[PDB]
Amino acid sequence: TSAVQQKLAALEKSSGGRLGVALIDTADNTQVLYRGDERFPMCSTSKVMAAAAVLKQSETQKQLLNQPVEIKPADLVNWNPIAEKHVNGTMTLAELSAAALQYSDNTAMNKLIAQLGGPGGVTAFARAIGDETFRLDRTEPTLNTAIPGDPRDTTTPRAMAQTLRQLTLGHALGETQRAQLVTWLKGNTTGAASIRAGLPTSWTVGDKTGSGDYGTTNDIAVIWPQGRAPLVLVTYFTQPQQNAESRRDVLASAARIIAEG
Repeated sequence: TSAVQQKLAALEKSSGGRLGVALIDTADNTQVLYRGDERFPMCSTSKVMAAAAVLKQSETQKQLLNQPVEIKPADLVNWNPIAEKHVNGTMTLAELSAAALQYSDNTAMNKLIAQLGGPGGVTAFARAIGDETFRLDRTEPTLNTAIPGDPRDTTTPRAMAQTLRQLTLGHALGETQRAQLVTWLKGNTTGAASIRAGLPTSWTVGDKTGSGDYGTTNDIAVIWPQGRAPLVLVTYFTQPQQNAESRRDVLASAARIIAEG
C-alpha cells in the first residue's frame, strides 16, 4: 500500500479492467508489484521468450540466425505484416525474430515456435532460465483468446519482469545474443503509446507490446534512464468484455505512476 499502490489501484478502478504491474530497479534490486502474482494473458509479449530461445540455440549453432526459412502461403495467419512480403521466398531466423519482435508478426512467431519444437519448447526455455510461471500452450493466433480464467498462454507480472531482466540485463543469453535482443527491442515499432508514452523523454526503452481479446493490452520493457541504472517494467491489462477495445493509455499511465515513485 505504498503511495504507488493506491495510485495504481485508482488507475485500475478508473479503467474498468484488471491491471497488473511489476517493476525491478537494478540500482538496488527493489520491486513494486500490483497484482504481481495474478495470471494475465501474455499475447504477443510471449514473443520475447520465443525469440530469446532461438538466440539461445544460436549460441551453439553459430550461423543459425542466418538460416533461410521458406514462407509458404499456408504459413500466413491473421497478422503477417512482414512475412506477407516474402511468401514463396525466404526470411532468415534473424529476420523472423525481428519481424516478430518489432512488428508483432504472427507468422514469424509461428516460425520461431516451430524452430523450438512447438509451444512446449518455448516453455522449456522459460524453465531452463528459472521461470516456473510462464506457459505457452498455443501458436498464433489462438494464443490471444485471453479468456478470463483460462491459464493457457499466461504468466504473472512478477515472473515476466524477472525473466526480461535476465534476458536483457543478466546472463541468461550469451553476450552477442543479449545485445541482439536489446537491439531488437529498442527497434520495436509498436510501443509508442504504451509504457514509452508515460516515461521521461530522455529514457531509452526496449519493449514488446501485446494485444488480444478481452481488450488485453500489455507491454514489457527494459528502461535505461540517463545517469541511472536500468529498470524493468511489466504492465498487463485485460478487460471484462471479450470485445473491449485496446487501452494502451492505461499502460502509459501505469508507467508514469511508477516513474513518479
